[PDB]
Amino acid sequence: ICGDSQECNKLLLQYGSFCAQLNRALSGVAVEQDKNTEAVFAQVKQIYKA
Amino acid sequence: KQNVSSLMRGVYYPDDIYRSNVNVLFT
Amino acid sequence: KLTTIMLSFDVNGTIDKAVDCSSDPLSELKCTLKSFNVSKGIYPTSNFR
Ligand SMILES: *[C@@H]1O[C@H](CO)[C@@H](O)[C@H](O)[C@H]1NC(C)=O
Ligand SMILES: *[C@@H]1O[C@H](CO)[C@@H](O)[C@H](O)[C@H]1NC(C)=O
Repeated sequence: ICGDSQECNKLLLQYGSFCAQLNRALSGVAVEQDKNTEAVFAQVKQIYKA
Repeated sequence: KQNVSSLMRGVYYPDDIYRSNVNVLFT
Repeated sequence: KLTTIMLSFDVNGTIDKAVDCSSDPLSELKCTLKSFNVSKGIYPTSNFR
């Protein structure tokens, strides 16, 4: 939102919880798809050789 | 005439208004 | 000097503890996540430094 602006950041300091929601939701989605990629592939633990 | 360290000894009340049970940011 | 800080308060209106997120990466994490207790993990941080 703010291009390293002091006044813009000073006004966003009244919307801290909004960006806390956004960062937490996107981090949870990223961790969720790391879990998805782990669950679809990593089912067997012993990596058998060719 | 030497230096010491500000070991968290500069915290004051920024605004005159009353607040409780909150964590708020300041500039 | 001009600094961004994070201040907590109790039920009595007294200041419990301060962060001063211009000195430490953990302080910047505490100002970013809007909390004083942070769970274990990796978190992107803002530009308070
Ligand atoms: C404080 O330390 C700096 C370097 O660490 C030094 O240049 C300065 O003279 C010191 N301050 C005083 C009042 O001696
Ligand atoms: C607030 O003050 C009362 C004294 O009347 C004390 O018993 C209580 O522990 C204080 N609360 C905090 C959070 O320090």
